[PDB]
Amino acid sequence: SRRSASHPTYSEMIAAAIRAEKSRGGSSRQSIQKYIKSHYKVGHNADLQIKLSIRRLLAAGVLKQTKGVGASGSFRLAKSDKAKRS
Amino acid sequence: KRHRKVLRDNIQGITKPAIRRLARRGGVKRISGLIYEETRGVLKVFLENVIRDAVTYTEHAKRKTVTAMDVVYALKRQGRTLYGFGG
Amino acid sequence: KPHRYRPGTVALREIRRYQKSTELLIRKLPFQRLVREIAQDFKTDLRFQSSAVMALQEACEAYLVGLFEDTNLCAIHAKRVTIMPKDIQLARRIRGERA
Amino acid sequence: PHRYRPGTVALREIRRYQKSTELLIRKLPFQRLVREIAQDFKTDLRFQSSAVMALQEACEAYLVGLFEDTNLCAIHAKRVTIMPKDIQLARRIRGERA
Amino acid sequence: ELAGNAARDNKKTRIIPRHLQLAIRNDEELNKLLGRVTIAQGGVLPNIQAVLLPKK
Amino acid sequence: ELAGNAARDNKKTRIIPRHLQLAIRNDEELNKLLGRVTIAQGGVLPNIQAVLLPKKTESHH
DNA sequence: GCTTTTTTTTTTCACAATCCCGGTGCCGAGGCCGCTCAATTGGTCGTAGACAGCTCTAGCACCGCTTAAACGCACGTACGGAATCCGTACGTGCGTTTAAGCGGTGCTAGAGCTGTCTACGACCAATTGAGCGGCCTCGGCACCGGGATTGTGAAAAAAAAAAGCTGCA
DNA sequence: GCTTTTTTTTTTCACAATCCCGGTGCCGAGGCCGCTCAATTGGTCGTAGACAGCTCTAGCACCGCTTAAACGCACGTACGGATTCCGTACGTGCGTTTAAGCGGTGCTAGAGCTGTCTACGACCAATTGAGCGGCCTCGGCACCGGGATTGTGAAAAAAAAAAGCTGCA
Ligand SMILES: [Ca+2]
Ligand SMILES: [Ca+2]
Ligand SMILES: [Ca+2]
Ligand SMILES: [Ca+2]
Ligand SMILES: [Ca+2]
Ligand SMILES: [Ca+2]
Ligand SMILES: [Ca+2]
Ligand SMILES: [Ca+2]
Ligand SMILES: [Ca+2]
Ligand SMILES: [Ca+2]
Ligand SMILES: [K+]
Repeated sequence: SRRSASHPTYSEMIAAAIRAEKSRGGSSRQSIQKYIKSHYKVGHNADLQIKLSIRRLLAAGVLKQTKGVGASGSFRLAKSDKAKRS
Repeated sequence: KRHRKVLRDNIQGITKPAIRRLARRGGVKRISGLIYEETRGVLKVFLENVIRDAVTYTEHAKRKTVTAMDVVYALKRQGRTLYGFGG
Repeated sequence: KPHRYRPGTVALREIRRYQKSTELLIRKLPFQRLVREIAQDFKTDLRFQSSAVMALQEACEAYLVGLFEDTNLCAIHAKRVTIMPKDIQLARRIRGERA
Repeated sequence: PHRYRPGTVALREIRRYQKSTELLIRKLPFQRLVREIAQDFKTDLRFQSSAVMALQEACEAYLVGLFEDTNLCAIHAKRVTIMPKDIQLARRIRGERA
Repeated sequence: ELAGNAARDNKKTRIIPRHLQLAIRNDEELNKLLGRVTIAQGGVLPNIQAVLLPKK
Repeated sequence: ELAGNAARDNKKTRIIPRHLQLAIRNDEELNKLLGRVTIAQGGVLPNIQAVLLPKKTESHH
């Protein structure tokens, strides 16, 4: 068993997910969920925790939603141009 | 006297809770509101076909009364053979 | 605080209640009238043996209970739990009762 | 270069085979099957050729009709593809199956 | 034979239609023989599709 | 009568099983009388459920 | 590697329904009677069908060409199906209203039986014409090829929206 | 706004596949022909059932009493179904392989026909015992109340699965 998940914060983990795919349509909720398991340590409540933060990031204005409604769609970061990751 | 038979629209006497019970025996758990009328029409078509044949059996026998055998022979013809009322 | 059963639980209870039993589930006199109504349309001033009316009711309820079983399979086939008239219409079309 | 979209040649075939009346199973294989199935009832049996045709006519009619009923079950589940559960539900409802 | 056993399981001395119906509808062959036959006052076998049951 | 008409529409002198089938299956009533009956060599009536067609209309000469 | 949240259990408690017992009382299973009509016994009489013997149809086994159809494989598009999300349909439970069911009584149509009598249907032998199997001819229809119409899919233009982002009020 | 980036829509293209139309091959529909059988005619004989007349079942109407069920509405949960996204199961198409199909020949099992003979089933009449309706009783079972048992559901408390945040490989 993995005993914890030694990771970053989720607002950063989803923001890190979109930056590693320069797609103009935007990263979907399933594409982000496929990232967070495969390239970081994460929980078993994770997929539900991915869906919950994208409701907090939509309501805050941090993450913009391209096509769709709620946490069933595809999103991207408010500004595409960033300093060093992409 | 002779007491006329008043066509009262009795198909509506086949109540919603009755239709719901039949479906419970049939193992149905949840029921669209559209069901209860669909059923009544399904039931009516059933009753007409059985009763037409039955009454045909009655007429041929030169009787004024539909017997339980008329009904049984009718259901046999319609491929819905019934045990417990003769024959 | 007053006790309430979740939706489905009293329905499941009814299923069990009625599958255990054999009483006719349509109320007798309403049925009996309907039969006579329908019977007028083919012949006027007909009497019935009560066993003839019971034989019809036995036959109807059996057919409908049967049709509900097939209707429930069609509903479940489409990933549902709620029977709807297209279920009934499909059952009867595959049954060859209908065009 | 040229290629039709999936479903287009399928529709074309539907039109083709509903227009015609020829048997669609190949005759000799069909015959071999009949003979084989027959062996589990009585050894060294012979068959009038018309009796085999009569069984093929029947089979093919049975199946074509079953596929019609199968399609409706597929479509009822909001599908375009027939699958074994569609054949099973049809057969269940026809009275063939338990 | 089969109707009687059902009357016994029901703690009843006398066979009644339901016992005949249980006998017939639980026996594979008798059911086929009588697959298009309605037994008055028989009811149905208890059957509730799995999908319709609680998840617990 | 009906099958003869079917053969005539086909520009055919002779009635064949398909002419009998087409007659029977497009007559609501003959179809019911003969609905658990198989006509050797008749085939089936043209029929494609609508959800299986494509939807786009742009037409013929 | 540390609080501080979740989520994931297990628990405890109240509640409603269903199960199971004995008590009770009513009525139909069950069995007995007495008579009837349907099975039985013993007899004749005719023919249905088993049986043997023969004819010859058609079922089978084989063969070797010629190809149409089956097969296997490469490739990607469109489908099936998982998952979210949102609005309300339908289940649950309650108070009020309705009429089914019940037990009874009175009246009478008409189901169902009996006896009579004769029209009609079986059964027959003599009569004969419609429909049978067999066989020949020719016309319809199936093939085939090679020309015209019909839809489909790609690519492009255009239109038209929509998307991303801001000016300016 | 303008421009970027989709999205949609027609146009326009080229282009396969189907349909259509004109000539060639051969098999089976259609009719003619002998001729046997099965339909017809005209007769006799026996009972099936139409009919009338009578019995008395049971189907129909009506009542008013209780209370079980049906009805209508308040309330919210969990269901259906729209939308949206992803992975690969399928459909298309090509080239290679396979064995169906066809036409012909050769052999004989066994389908089916005929004639003969008698074992068997129809028919009858007389005899008598099984199974009928009617009737009577007494124990199974339907219905009841009360208490035990079971399952469901809400809220609480404990266990273990994760959150971001702490310095840092
Ligand atoms: Ca009682
Ligand atoms: Ca007793
Ligand atoms: Ca899939
Ligand atoms: Ca879909
Ligand atoms: Ca009379
Ligand atoms: Ca007469
Ligand atoms: Ca001929
Ligand atoms: Ca005559
Ligand atoms: Ca008589
Ligand atoms: Ca008795
Ligand atoms: K043969």
